[PDB]
Amino acid sequence: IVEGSDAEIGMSPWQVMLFRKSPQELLCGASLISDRWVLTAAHCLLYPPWDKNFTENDLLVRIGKHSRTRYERNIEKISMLEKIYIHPRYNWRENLDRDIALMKLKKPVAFSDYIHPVCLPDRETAASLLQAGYKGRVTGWGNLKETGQPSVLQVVNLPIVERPVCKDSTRIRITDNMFCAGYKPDEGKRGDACEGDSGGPFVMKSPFNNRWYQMGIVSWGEGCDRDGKYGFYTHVFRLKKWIQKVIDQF
Amino acid sequence: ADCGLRPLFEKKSLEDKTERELLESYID
Amino acid sequence: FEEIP
Ligand SMILES: NC(N)c1ccc([C@H]2[C@H]3C(=O)N(Cc4ccc(F)cc4)[C@H](C(F)F)[C@H]3[C@@H]3CCCN32)cc1
Ligand SMILES: [Ca+2]
Ligand code: NA
Repeated sequence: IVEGSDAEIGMSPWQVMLFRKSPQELLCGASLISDRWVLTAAHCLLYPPWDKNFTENDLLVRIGKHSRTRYERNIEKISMLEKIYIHPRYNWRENLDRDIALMKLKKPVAFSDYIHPVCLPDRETAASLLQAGYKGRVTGWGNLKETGQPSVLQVVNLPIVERPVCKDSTRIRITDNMFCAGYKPDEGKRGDACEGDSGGPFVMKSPFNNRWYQMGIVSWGEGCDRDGKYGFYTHVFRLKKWIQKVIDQF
Repeated sequence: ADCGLRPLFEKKSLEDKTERELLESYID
Repeated sequence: FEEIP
């Protein structure tokens, strides 16, 4: 996270670290959506142009963390993967359309002060909250700059951007399954996700019921925190029918 | 049932340091 | 990263 701040303890208890087994390293962010299911970006798991194709046995999920590098004894929980499910129409060839994946954990994780699932939006949630200028929150242990690494989880709040502005910022084809967020050059505030943060959650606190909802997944960008560029996020509600289908089936 | 309600915040009626920024942006 | 048990 570039131009963010340290998270408070228990601020993002749904935050998940995807951790490569060998070499030991941060792969991506993710989120906890139930005792048994974690949500992330498909590109965290499958991106053939860079020869990325993880199997279940290649990574671990670390839940309840604050420190990036420490083993947070008696606090974090380490979980193994039972199965990975990538959206079947994820478009890794072109523009990362439908950049979403689910992971089922081998065993259910116990909730605690530090570990608690985020809500997924329904249609009404999305309509109310996905509006230009409304701010959401992005968290992660990724790089602090485009070109180092944080001691603890970072957070930044960022406004949703008007679709034409998003479309005009990039040569990449934007779809309805994406939204963008970030400050404009003229706004004076800064902030973005970066390498290490992808797959993590973009969340909003509903002012109607005071619950946190995962509205996006950190999907892609061009550089990090560049003027006139915006981060792109997978639109979770637009893909909820697929999420439900997977959870219902498996 | 309790999704999205943080044990160290909403469950105990404490607010984090920047959630008010989010609220203030929810203007419609 | 610190080693994990
Ligand atoms: N908000 C940002 N500034 C930002 C968000 C996410 C990323 C992601 C993805 C990202 O942007 N990728 C490059 C890419 C962008 C657009 C495309 F159409 C195709 C490919 C990678 C591809 F695998 F998806 C991903 C890698 C993995 C580590 C960081 N980075 C970079 C920057
Ligand atoms: Ca364009
Ligand atoms: Na920018």
